[PDB]
Amino acid sequence: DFEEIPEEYLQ
Amino acid sequence: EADCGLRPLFEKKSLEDKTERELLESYI
Amino acid sequence: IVEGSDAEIGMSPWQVMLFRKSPQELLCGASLISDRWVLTAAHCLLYPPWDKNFTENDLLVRIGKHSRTRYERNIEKISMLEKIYIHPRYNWRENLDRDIALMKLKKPVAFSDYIHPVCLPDRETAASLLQAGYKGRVTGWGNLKETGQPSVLQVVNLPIVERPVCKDSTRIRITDNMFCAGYKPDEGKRGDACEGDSGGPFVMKSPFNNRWYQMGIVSWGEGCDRDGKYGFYTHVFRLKKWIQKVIDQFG
Ligand SMILES: CC(C)C[C@@H](NS(=O)(=O)Cc1ccccc1)C(=O)N1CCC[C@H]1C(=O)NCc1ccc(C(=N)N)cc1
Ligand SMILES: *[C@@H]1O[C@H](CO)[C@@H](O)[C@H](O)[C@H]1NC(C)=O
Ligand code: NA
Ligand code: NA
Repeated sequence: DFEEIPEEYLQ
Repeated sequence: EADCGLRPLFEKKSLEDKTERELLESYI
Repeated sequence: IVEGSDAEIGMSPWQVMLFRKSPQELLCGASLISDRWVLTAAHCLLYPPWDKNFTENDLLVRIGKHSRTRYERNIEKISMLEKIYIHPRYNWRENLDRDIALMKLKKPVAFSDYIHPVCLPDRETAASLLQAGYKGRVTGWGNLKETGQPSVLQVVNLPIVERPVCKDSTRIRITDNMFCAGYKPDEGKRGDACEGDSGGPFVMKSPFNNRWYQMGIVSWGEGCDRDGKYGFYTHVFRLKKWIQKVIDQFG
C-alpha cells in the first residue's frame, strides 16, 4: 500500500 | 524551542486555518 | 481519525509518522518537539500482550508528511532513531498509565514550511487550557472507522470532558496521567481518534500567546467514535518532569 522509500534510508 | 508552536504557513504569516476559530470559541 | 476532515497543508507541521521498515507500514503517530526529539506513546513501541517490542533499528520517523502512503519527495524528511526512552513506570499491564516515550534522532532534522516543533505546556498554560469544554485538536493517519484508511492526514477538534464523565464511561481505572475528550451522545457532533492514530498529538492553541501546545498523546479508547465512549490521552504536562529529565541527561 505504501510507496517505496529511497534505499538510503533502509541501509 | 523559542519558535515552537508557530506554524510557518499559518501563524508566521498571520493566516488562520479553517477550524482554529472553533478552538478559540471554546476557550471561555 | 473518525469523522474528521483532511488537514490543510502545513496545518500540523509537528506531526510525525512512525514507520516500520519491514514490512513497510504505518506504526503510529508522534510529534516533533525539537530538532532531535520526537514524542510518542509508549504503547507504540512496547505492548507485550500483543507481542510488540520495537527496537531503534526496526523503525524510521517520517516528518513533514501529508499523504499517508506516498513518498513525498522534497517535502518529507526521513530520520533514523538513535535511542528510545520509555517511561519507567509505563503501565502496560493494566490501563496504559504513563503512556509516553521519547525518541532521539540520529541527526537533527531541518525545519521547513512543513516541519516545525510544537510547544510543550508549562504548568500555567496547562491549568488555563485543560478544562472541560475546551477543545483541542487531534491529527493522524489512522483508521477512518472502528471496523478504511485515509489518503492524507486527518484532523478533528474535540472537547475535553469532565473527569467524572470520563470515569463513568468505562470500567478501566483512570488516572491523573490521563484525560479524555470527545462529544457526548446528547451533543450531536462526533469524532474520535482510532487505531493508527496512537502516539499522535492532542494540541491546543493558546489564546494568550497564539502558540500551539501539545497537551495530550493519543493513548487508548474502547473501539472508535462509539456513543458514550471517549478517547483517552496521555496528560503531557503531568509527565513533563520525566520528559525534561530524559532530554537533560541524554540530549
Ligand atoms: C486500555 C486498552 C487495553 C484498551 C484498548 N482498546 S481497543 O478497543 O482494543 C483499541 C482499538 C484497537 C483496534 C481498533 C479500534 C480500537 C486500547 O486502546 N489499547 C490496547 C493497547 C493499545 C491501546 C490502543 O489500541 N490504542 C490505539 C487507540 C485506539 C482507539 C482510540 C480512541 N480514541 N478511540 C485511541 C487510541
Ligand atoms: C524488549 O526488548 C529489549 C531489547 O531486546 C529487551 O531487553 C527487553 O527485555 C524486552 N522487553 C521490555 C523492554 O519490556
Ligand atoms: Na467507571
Ligand atoms: Na464517543
